[PDB]
Amino acid sequence: LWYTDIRMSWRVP
Amino acid sequence: LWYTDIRMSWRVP
Amino acid sequence: SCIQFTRHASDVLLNLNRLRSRDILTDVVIVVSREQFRAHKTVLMACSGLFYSIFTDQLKCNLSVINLDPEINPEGFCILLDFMYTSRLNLREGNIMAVMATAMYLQMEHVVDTCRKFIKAS
Amino acid sequence: SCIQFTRHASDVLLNLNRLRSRDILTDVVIVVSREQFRAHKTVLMACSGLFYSIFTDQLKCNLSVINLDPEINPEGFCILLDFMYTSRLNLREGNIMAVMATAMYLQMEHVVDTCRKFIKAS
Repeated sequence: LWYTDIRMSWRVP
Repeated sequence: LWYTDIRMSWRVP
Repeated sequence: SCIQFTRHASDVLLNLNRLRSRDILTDVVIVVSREQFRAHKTVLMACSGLFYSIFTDQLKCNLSVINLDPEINPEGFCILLDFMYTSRLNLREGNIMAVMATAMYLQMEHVVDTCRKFIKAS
Repeated sequence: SCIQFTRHASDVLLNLNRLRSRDILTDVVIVVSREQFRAHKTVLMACSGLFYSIFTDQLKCNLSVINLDPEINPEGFCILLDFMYTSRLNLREGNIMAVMATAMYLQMEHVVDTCRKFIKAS
């Protein structure tokens, strides 16, 4: 199990 | 801001 | 083998709150006294045993208005609804008892426990 | 002075997936040619720009069945839906290209970014 902290690119308007 | 890691007591059956 | 995104759940929750704020796909109004609160049923069911029971009850599941006990403190309910959508529980000397009692009613035992630790703090 | 619950978002997400698993308040079936996937519109809209556009479009907002491009790989979509509801992205050499292409189509650039990091380490 590898973890990444990358943020979701999709933001609701 | 204070943080707690307490687990939710409610679980969907 | 697998990759787990540590910010994913918080990002979903942020966007769900943005949907609530824009009033997008909100499917229920919770009523406390004359005060109305707009929300998504699924988020309510995922946070509260009370709301789970209500929206799996065939008499009630399709209703767009749910009336809770009008004796409930609306500020207490408002704090808890903000909490469900944010993870942030804003507790004060003046509101804490109301929040604790509202959390019991909603069957959110862990929030009650956190209020009890808060009281033990001071 | 706020208390923030660091496990709250992931506990909500766990419960949303249990709701999806028990088929409770699922309000949409996503169709990929002839394969079917039951979901909650609000989770999909919280995770993907494509689904946001679909469920805010006045022609489609009231549909109970939504078609995606029927040529998209259904395994790729299935891996991604499970990701939306779990945080866990299960990448193998056999599925990476299908997951990546599907993520582009769902407008999930950060997932595509991750598949590119996976390509860079493999």
